Amino acid sequence: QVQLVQSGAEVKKPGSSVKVSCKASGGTFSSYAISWVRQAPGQGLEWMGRIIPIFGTANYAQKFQGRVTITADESTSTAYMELSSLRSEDTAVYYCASLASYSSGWEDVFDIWGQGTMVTVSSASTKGPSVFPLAPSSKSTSGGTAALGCLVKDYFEPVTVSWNSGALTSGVHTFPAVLQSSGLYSLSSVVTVPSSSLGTQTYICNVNHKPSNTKVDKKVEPKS
Amino acid sequence: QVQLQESGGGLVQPGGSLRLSCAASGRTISRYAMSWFRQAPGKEREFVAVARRSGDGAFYADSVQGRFTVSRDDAKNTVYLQMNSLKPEDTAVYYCAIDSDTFYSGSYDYWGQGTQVTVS
Amino acid sequence: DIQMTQSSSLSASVGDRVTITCRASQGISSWLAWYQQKPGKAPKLLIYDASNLETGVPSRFSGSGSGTDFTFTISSLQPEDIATYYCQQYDNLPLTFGGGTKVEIKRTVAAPSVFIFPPSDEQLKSGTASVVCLLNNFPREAKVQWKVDNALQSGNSQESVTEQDSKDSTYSLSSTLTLSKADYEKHKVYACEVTHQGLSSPVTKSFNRGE
Amino acid sequence: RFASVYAWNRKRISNCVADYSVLYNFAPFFAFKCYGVSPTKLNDLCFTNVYADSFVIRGNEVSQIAPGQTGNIADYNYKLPDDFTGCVIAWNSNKLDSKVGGNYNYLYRLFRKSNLKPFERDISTEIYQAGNKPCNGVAGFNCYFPLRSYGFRPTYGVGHQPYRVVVLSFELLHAPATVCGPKKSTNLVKNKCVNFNFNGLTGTGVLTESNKKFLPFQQFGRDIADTTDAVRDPQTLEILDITPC
Ligand SMILES: *[C@@H]1O[C@H](CO)[C@@H](O)[C@H](O)[C@H]1NC(C)=O
Repeated sequence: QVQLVQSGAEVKKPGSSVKVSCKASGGTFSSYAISWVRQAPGQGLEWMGRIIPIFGTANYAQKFQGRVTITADESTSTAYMELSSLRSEDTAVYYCASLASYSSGWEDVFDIWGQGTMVTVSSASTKGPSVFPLAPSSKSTSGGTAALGCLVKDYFEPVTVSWNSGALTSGVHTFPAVLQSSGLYSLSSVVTVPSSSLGTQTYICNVNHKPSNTKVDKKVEPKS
Repeated sequence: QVQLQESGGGLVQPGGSLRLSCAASGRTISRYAMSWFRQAPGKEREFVAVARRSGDGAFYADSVQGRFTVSRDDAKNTVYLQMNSLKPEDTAVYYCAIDSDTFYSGSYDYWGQGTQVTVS
Repeated sequence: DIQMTQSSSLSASVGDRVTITCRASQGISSWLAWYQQKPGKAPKLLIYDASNLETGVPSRFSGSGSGTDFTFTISSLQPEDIATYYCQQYDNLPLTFGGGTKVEIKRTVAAPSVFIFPPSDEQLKSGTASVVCLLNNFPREAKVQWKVDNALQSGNSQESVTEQDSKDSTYSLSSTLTLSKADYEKHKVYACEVTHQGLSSPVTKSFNRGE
Repeated sequence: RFASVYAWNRKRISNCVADYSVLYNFAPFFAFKCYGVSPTKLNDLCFTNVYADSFVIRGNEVSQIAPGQTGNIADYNYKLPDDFTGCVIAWNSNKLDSKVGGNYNYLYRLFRKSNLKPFERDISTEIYQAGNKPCNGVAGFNCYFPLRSYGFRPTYGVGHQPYRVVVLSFELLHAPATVCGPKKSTNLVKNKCVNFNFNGLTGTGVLTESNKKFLPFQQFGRDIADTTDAVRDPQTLEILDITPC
């Protein structure tokens, strides 16, 4: 039995060096071989390199040599990965998987995979979000349904936007991660609710940002 | 994006059909096939008929026995029929669409307007 | 160098048969694998030899082909097939993967729920304005444009489309305009008109200075 | 896919027709050596069982695949018996197994606690003990990982290129036989001097209905000096006596 666990997420400046590793749990470090593969947002999987802890043989992709360095040991039983002079384009999630081509007539496929290490590059730092509600007009009601909005901007990166303390989930429209020119991200959630409830029933939108450990709750109100 | 509009009517007697007179605008719809589908309560879209460029009339499914012969006149970007007006069983809502593959017969639809109908 | 091309997006209903191929420039010596993967998650290996399935995957998944060609196949789709699949080459050391074919559970089309709301005073008093247009529960393609002061404008809003809804295979396009308070007060009417693969016309919704 | 020289694959072939012509007429089989049997005669023989062992090794290292040889492979990975009868077939596999600085899945044992016995196979990869120092983890001189990979690079020459090998081991006693070749049977002749080929046993003599009680598990009978005195037909199972004309 074999299973892998990777490190947590990381965030650093461009042009610096980022360090990441994966534990060679299960089986043994001698009967195990590790290989790193990149997956960029909007792209498939892409190879970074391979390392056999017991044989010590390592290699890289024809476009990441020097930029990427790979190392491993047995005292810790993990493959070390270091990416130097990282560009702003290096914002991606890196995977550490088992290299099956190491032993006994298997081939170069990955039977066991880790979770994933998200490495992001931006000029901003970890800080809380800015949140504000919507303000629809009464005549916006249509077909017994009305929209309610809750927006988040200037945040740095998971932001959980929930409605009615998370008790509402029908009709949830959410943004994917979109970054602004100032190096900051944004996320907004909008829901569809009965129109007759707007003004009669109380609804509230909440936001949470775990990295900075902060919460924001705001009340939405129509206006005319 | 492309525009598709709806026209029809002309209830003379309960003969059994749907007076599709779809029309289009803003695209050379002669490059694509024009089709139409039906939607019954709790039923997926079923291929009813298509106005192919073969010129031999319409290709339709067995669900419509003898009541649809859709045809086109691309010089006016409009559909035309020859069957009777309507009947209760054919009052189900309808949708008129074009196939987005160049001269193909496979279904990948962009549809337009529609309205409701009823007859004794 | 060796490369491949999967051939990109599919849609199928439970029960039907689907086939996908990843072409290449030079004959791969049957050294090709295929993975299952939710977009942005750890993949799961299904096929590692062209004609041998791994332990744990049912026989529903299959594959065929040899040499400079291959064809991955699902004998019958099921709701658990909401994910992308990646063709992988391992004939030589410079490992490369495919772009990833994505098959979506197919529930037929539906009209969108279109909406709008102007910005609140909380947004306005900060020197900026924003207007969110909405498309809910509708395939994926769509577009939004604006006609402030009755004239056409474009290239000032952020369009973002949500991943497929597993309940009805629909999508959701949530978009937002963002401009200055000066741009807000300059025009006598702010308007969103929504276009969509299915819609009767550009759905016009607008507001004025006060409201 | 072919297995490594260690933990080699083994497939038992029984109860079928062996058409060795389609095997000999293959072009890439650049090396085809048989012991105790001639390839041209395979189609006329019948055996009690057939075992096919497959693996991949270096190019010139194939010279170690033979009876009573010495070397890393022949001593610690795969050793053929001294009385081996069968065939050793090898062909180049550069178009299949070679990768530039890769192909680690093929490995062989360099050292072992003792010489491997004929047709033995050690699946375990435990680290050899050095003796002069305790070895529970990785260590130096003698406690190195016993396996090491070829790493077949296309730049290597024929002396280190990957060669795919399969050894066909035949058992050639006269017990229930089931892997005969494509030879066709002929109606039996009795009471006449006839040349016979009974399930591989070829000879001359007159065939007569037997009167001795063969036990249900017996197939042949012998007089003094290994002289086949009787045989049972592989078709109707009737016992027949053989007498020289
Ligand atoms: C073999 O076939 C022959 C003729 O078809 C038949 O007479 C004989 O009984 C068969 N023997 C066995 C063992 O099936």
